[PDB]
Amino acid sequence: VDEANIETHGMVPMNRLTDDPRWLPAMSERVTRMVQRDRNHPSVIIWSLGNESGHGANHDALYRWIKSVDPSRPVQYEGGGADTTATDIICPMYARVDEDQPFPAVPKWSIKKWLSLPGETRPLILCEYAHAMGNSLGGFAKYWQAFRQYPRLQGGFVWDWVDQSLIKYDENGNPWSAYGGDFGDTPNDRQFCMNGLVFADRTPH
Amino acid sequence: MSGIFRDVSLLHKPTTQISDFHVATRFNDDFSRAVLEAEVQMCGELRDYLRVTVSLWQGETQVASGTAPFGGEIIDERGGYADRVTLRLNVENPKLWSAEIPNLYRAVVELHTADGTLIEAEACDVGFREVRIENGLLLLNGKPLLIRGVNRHEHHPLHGQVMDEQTMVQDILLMKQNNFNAVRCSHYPNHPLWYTLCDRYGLYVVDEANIETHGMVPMNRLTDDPRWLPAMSERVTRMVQRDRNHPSVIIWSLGNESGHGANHDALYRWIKSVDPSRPVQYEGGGADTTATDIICPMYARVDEDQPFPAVPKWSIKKWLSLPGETRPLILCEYAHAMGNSLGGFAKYWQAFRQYPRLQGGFVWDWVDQSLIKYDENGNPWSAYGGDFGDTPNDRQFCMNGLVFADRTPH
Amino acid sequence: DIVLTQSPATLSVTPGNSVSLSCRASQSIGNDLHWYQQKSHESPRLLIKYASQSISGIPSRFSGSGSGTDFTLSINSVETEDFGMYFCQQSNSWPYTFGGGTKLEIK
Repeated sequence: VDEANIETHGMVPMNRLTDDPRWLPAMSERVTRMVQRDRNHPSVIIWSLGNESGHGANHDALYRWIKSVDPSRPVQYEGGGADTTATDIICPMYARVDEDQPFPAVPKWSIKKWLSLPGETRPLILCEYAHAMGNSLGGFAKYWQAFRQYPRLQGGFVWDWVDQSLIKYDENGNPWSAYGGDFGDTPNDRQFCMNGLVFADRTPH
Repeated sequence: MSGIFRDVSLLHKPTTQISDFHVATRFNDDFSRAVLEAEVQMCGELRDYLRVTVSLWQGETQVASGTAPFGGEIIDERGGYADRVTLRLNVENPKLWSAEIPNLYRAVVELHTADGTLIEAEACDVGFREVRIENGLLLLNGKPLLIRGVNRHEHHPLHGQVMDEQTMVQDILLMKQNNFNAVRCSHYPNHPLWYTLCDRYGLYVVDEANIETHGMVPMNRLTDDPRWLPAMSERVTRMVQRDRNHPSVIIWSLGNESGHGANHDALYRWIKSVDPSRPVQYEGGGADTTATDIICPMYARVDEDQPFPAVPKWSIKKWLSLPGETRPLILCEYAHAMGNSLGGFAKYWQAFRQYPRLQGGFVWDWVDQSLIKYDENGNPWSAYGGDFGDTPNDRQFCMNGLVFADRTPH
Repeated sequence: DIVLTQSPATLSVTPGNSVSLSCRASQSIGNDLHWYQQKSHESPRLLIKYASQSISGIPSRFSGSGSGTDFTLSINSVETEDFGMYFCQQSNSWPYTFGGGTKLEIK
């Protein structure tokens, strides 16, 4: 799944820039160039508009652009509720199997339920699920089982591969795994950068 | 059983009379206004001095009235019906009928001459309600129902299959007391009074054709045969002609467990044409055929699938999201209440509550079909299958009610 | 419980004339109101059931009407054999209850 380099997670609301025509051009280049460059690879089967940038008119335009230019692949974008008009696939992050999380504006229905909401017909594939931070992955099987029982549940992307820890050295040139704020970095999210299934050295959790 | 088990009557009609009439109600976007539309047909000699008046009462208060003489609009190249007339009454801010509040009006249809002389009159209760499937949901007056229903047979431990007002009423009240909204006429048209009571006390009714060929192999055998088309046809058409004016009836059903045949498809289309005010349902042949507006399986589990060949029963939550599927799902029978039962009932209630397109179902069933027998000392006791030297038989299988035959609860 | 009040308590009439007897319930009982006739030294006799339903073997001159809380038993052209007591009874709710009765006498 090839994804545009666009994430404006920190704006309030999330939409703020993506809904602004003045950012349309800048955004536009992040999508178009990606496509012009990677379009000939067979491994790429889905295009994604970015991540966590809410849902703005800029997405709608860019999604249409792609569809026009390269109809060989589907487009996906999770922002703004996971099922907007800018995505060909319902692609939420952290939706539970059986329980709903109905946040205002952007709820996360139980995946089995999400599919049969009135009028809905797209396939559902989770862009992120099963947050693998530290001693984790409980319930992983529940997911696998739904995937297997419901056709329209075509799997998902676990979050994530490697721990984003970095190497630091001690008083005796001894290395150790560092994380958020360990570089006197401010402000910071500490361990939040370690959610991999494998350690930074590629040794498995 | 057998015999003359419902009433016998004599009716004396004028020579020039009302042969049929139907009612219909249309609404505006917010239900603040309705149109009552009545189509009347007559038999006999058509004389220009003939008139029809349709009046709508609400209590003692006349709400609307309309008068006209026979003769409809042009329908085709040959003209119109000279022996029909359709009136349309406007009703502002009508009180709506529902199982929650059974607002009713009275409609009077008078067939008179122009000098004011009455030839004869007919009437019926009217309930203003709109039933629609929209966007996968079944709506009543614009909101989506959640059917808390049960299947009920016409059964009396003493009288066999003869129904009486007292019994009907008892049943109704028990149901309402116990949180039921609706009933399914498993599996044939019921005694006439039934609709009237439902109309009045407030229960949604699914009216079902008297057609069940469960015992054929395969199930389809007759229903797929053009030679049975006529016979079947009459079981559907007459039901509709008779019950169509009752507000409590909100869904028509083609019968039960008769597989899925071309005869169903035709009959389903017929209904849709004739009375588009209600949806049609039929479970045979897989529960989701082309002959049903609603996925209406029997005994589908909540979470587990039962994938029988040809006619699997998916888990209800799953059934809805099968590719291409968009209809609402309401179980025609679920939670088999035979003896010490009802385990898991709550699982159902919870799905119903979490999934919109899961609009409930009909429990199976209301009363135990046990009969009264007497002993060596004129002492009564509850009898069942095979207790009458009956062969072949299904024993206890006739006892799946929520209440005992005497109407005492399980 | 449901209380049934009958009026008048006594009614005098000359054979040939018609009369109507009243029975009112303390609360709605739908159509579950029945009418009985009772003569001295005799068991009650059902005349009308469920407000207006006819009974086989009863003279046609007896008719019933009403619903909810107000009911009426009418006798078209009273005959001498009609003199006696008349009671209404409701079966809508348990316990079933009877009205206090109306005595029909010759005038």
